[PDB]
Amino acid sequence: GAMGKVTHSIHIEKSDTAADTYGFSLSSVEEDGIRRLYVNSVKETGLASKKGLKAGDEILEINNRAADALNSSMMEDFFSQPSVGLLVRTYPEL
Amino acid sequence: NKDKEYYV
Repeated sequence: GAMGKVTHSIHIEKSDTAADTYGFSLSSVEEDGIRRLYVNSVKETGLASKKGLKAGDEILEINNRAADALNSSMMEDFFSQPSVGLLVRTYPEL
Repeated sequence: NKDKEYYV
């Protein structure tokens, strides 16, 4: 069961998808005064789902950069590219 | 408090 968090990394490519979309969203939030990035809106049978992303997973890094060191200019540049790497932190689904 | 959603 869910006790400690688990951290894992994935590398995803648009050429492995049907329609050049990974099938998830990233939520930029302020949570108790702290800026965080979360996985959200994971499409069933989409690439992100295949790679084991879950809504609510915290994104710790994108392309080897800490989430709290990103800005919107970097975000847009990163997700304009044909591929992207993520470090995420999750709980077991159950 | 969500201030942006990126759909990728």
